[PDB]
Amino acid sequence: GSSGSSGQIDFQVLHDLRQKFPEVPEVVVSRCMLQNNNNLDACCAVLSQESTRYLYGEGDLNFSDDSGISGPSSG
Repeated sequence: GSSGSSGQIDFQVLHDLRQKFPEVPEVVVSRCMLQNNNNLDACCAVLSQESTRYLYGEGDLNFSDDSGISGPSSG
């Protein structure tokens, strides 16, 4: 039961995340923010649980289908 109205991605909020989750693909992150009406923690969390889903694999019972692979590997 969405009450508020969907806004526009919040970079400032993303950046903050980008730092916490730099490895994670922004494109993916966004899809998260756009879902959390652009949030920091609310995202960080989802990102924390999501990451693992994209990393070690598996996590939570939340459904999320989206293609995106990024292997930068620092060095």
